[PDB]
Amino acid sequence: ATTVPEFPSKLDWLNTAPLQFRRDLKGKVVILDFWTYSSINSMHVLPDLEFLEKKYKDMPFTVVGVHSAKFDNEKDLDAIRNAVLRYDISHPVVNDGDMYMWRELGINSWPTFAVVSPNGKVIAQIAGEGHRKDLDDVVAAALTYYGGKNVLDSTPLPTRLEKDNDPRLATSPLKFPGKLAIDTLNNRLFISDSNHNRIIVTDLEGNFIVQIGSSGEEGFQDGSFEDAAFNRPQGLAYNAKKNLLYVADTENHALREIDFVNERVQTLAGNGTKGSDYQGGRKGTKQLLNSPWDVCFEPVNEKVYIAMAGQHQIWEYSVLDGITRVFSGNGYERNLNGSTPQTTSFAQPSGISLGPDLKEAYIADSESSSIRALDLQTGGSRLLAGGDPYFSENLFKFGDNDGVGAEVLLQHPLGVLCANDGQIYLTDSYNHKIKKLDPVTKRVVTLAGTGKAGFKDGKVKGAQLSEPAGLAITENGRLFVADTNNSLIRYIDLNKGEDSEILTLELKGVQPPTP
Ligand SMILES: [Cl-]
Ligand SMILES: [Cl-]
Ligand code: NA
Ligand code: NA
Ligand code: NA
Ligand code: NA
Ligand code: NA
Repeated sequence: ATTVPEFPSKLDWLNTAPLQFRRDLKGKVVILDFWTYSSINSMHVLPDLEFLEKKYKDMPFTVVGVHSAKFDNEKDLDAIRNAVLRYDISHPVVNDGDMYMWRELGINSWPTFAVVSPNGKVIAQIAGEGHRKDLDDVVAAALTYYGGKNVLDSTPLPTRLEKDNDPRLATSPLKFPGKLAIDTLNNRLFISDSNHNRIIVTDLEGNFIVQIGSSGEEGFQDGSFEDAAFNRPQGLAYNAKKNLLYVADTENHALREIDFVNERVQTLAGNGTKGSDYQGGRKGTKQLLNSPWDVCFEPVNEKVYIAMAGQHQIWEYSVLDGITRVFSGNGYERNLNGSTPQTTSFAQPSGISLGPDLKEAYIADSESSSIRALDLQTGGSRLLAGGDPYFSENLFKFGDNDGVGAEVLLQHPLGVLCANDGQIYLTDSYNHKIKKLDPVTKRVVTLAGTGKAGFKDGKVKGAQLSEPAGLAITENGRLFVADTNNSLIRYIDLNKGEDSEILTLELKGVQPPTP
């Protein structure tokens, strides 16, 4: 039986004083969760771990999220810490950024659970999602067994939650805003205040108008604007014709309709449960979704296109008949461009935007680190920038680099926008940059930020962003950014070109959710 290795010293910890197997975990049943915060499957099992953490609240048991990074941005401890906050992780987390623990145990995928005994022997090793009951069973067995031997110690752990270390988390008006939308005719900005579980509506200068989902708790409720609840929502799309806001309500696996004419919120598809349905076609909320991350609206045929980050697909909600179908993507996580939906594949797509023609849709394909164009007529896709165009299986061709074709390198882009002039704006998220893509030339240029996570409101080329993920634009040319880990809405007036500077949009009247 494998004896788990000790954690190396000068491995940083979050949510806790540094732990080790010989001093603090001796006498505990431990689940090692090998994860990385860019993995939607890693995200998919956090609620499994929350289940076990609550079930075994006052038993000698602990989850340790061994964060083994995929992307290079993910080795920075402050990146993981923002993820730990965004994801509501409260168990111990250690940044094993060079995968020492990963390799020593033989971990192959994300996520992968290693269950360790009070003595330090590895008694089970499970990979993949959908193993809540399997883990529930091992931990039960281990507990009632090693408790029979009387080798368990229920001394507390040196718990120091990161969310209890920051005064401003409660204070800031916005908590990790991710996605944006705009109503230029009536001059309104739509903010996905993700980790406040609400939707904030202001004016293009920054002035509060109305708040949808007022209690700020995580929940899943339809009804009035004060009674509604979301769960860390992400993408938004605005229906000018009917004065509606569509919400990709990611952690409820649902599509919500914010109805401003009637001041109510109603659910269009999904039901709070992560589906595993790859064809779809059912009506309204009979149809399950899976981590809808971005949503955009096509007003001619009245179609809502959903970037289904959970299943690597683009889906299509139809306003006329309330049906949600797969639109493109066969289900495998690949950077596979093909003529037909079934011969096409995405990699955790998280951003979707319609071109001015209304005939293509550009996709932030975060896990292949590429921008792609989905053909609305054929359900097929083409590669614009990034990715490994010779290997669809390759999901590790990332970096930071401007240019054309193979010269381009990105890193987990989350956000994409198509201006009415038909140029493409993206947030290279792990590079903390805004970048511009031209669809014809396929040339990508850095437009803002230095590549270094932080905050600074300077002249764009030396200014700073922290993991930006959302975009919206005016015809005047002001480009709003959702600067996520800075919990700020920036903006760039694009007219000024090489003279231009990124600013912060000060919000007037926007207060955090009552506690
Ligand atoms: Cl989340
Ligand atoms: Cl069926
Ligand atoms: Na959106
Ligand atoms: Na429902
Ligand atoms: Na599959
Ligand atoms: Na298919
Ligand atoms: Na089609």
